[PDB]
Amino acid sequence: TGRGACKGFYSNASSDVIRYNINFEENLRRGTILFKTSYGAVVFYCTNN
Amino acid sequence: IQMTQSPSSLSASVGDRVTITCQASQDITTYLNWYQQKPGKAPKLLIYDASNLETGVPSRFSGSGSGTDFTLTISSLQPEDIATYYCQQYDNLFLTFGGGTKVEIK
Amino acid sequence: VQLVESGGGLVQPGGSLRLSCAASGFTFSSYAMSWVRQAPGKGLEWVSAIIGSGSNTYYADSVKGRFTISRDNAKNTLYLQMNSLRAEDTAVYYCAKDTTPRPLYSSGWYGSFDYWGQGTPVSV
Ligand SMILES: *[C@@H]1O[C@H](CO)[C@@H](O[C@@H]2O[C@H](CO)[C@@H](O[C@@H]3O[C@H](CO)[C@@H](O)[C@H](O)[C@@H]3O)[C@H](O)[C@H]2NC(C)=O)[C@H](O)[C@H]1NC(C)=O
Ligand SMILES: *[C@@H]1O[C@H](CO)[C@@H](O)[C@H](O)[C@H]1NC(C)=O
Ligand SMILES: *[C@@H]1O[C@H](CO)[C@@H](O)[C@H](O)[C@H]1NC(C)=O
Repeated sequence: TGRGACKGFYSNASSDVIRYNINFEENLRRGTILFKTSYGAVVFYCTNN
Repeated sequence: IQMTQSPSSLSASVGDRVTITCQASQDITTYLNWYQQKPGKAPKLLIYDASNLETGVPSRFSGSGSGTDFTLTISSLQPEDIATYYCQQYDNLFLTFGGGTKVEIK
Repeated sequence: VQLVESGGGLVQPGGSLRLSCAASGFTFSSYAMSWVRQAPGKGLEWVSAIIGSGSNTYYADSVKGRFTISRDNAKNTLYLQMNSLRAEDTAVYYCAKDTTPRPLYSSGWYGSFDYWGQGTPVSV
């Protein structure tokens, strides 16, 4: 729930893996990634400083 | 093994540091827990083993006690608090749900 | 984690009914289970409990000899059987579920519960 408009066949089943496809040689040096847990909040980030 | 719970009912303004107590007529020593029961809906554990809350509960709830005397308080009251606090020990497999306490808005 | 029941409504006094409950979305075999009922305007009287394996089965004395609770772990369900019903059994049932993961080959202390059903109203 929250997924963009699925095109083609789709199902409401509970998935187990989420996949992100990224451009040619592109890098996420410029952002963060946010998770949720039953025991709080988690975030992933990367820096040299 | 029989329970008493107080205050039996209470109406308070939205924001008060409400306090509630349980009794067990025996030295339970830690084995007591509280639940939040929505009238017309399902209950939900708040704190267990007296002092330690469930992972899906904000730290606005708290409580402790050892022996026969126990307590469960909230640091502040919020508009969704119109429900019923219950407690129940698990020292004896023959168990006893508590006396129940209600909270109302003002 | 999802809990629903079956077989609610109205029953004649002193009859019999096959009350049911079903669970899904968690490790069922390792957790204990219980029956509790919210009779109108009073407490959550404890009907019964069953330990993970199923050998240990417990009742209160308003519950002893009148009802038969049973687990079927292979299709994730909680059966219940009614006999010699009174007017005082008018209540609503949530089949509650234990939080402590005991192994299938063990037995012991239940008592802490984290999830309940939807609530099946039964009047008699
Ligand atoms: C995925 O399924 C879960 C249930 O397994 C859905 O959980 C719901 O998530 C929302 C937040 O996304 C919860 O927050 C809010 O709760 C109040 C409760 O009264 C509700 O009125 C609000 O509309 C809002 O939903 C909600 O408690 C929680 N449970 C239910 C029953 O809705 C979840 O929304 C599903 N969707 C996604 C995108 O994960
Ligand atoms: C998913 O569930 C929603 C519920 O409203 C429904 O509209 C939709 O058709 C369902 N899709 C599938 C593939 O089950
Ligand atoms: C970190 O990386 C940036 C380029 O992304 C560089 O200019 C900077 O000097 C590096 N070191 C620190 C301490 O920021």
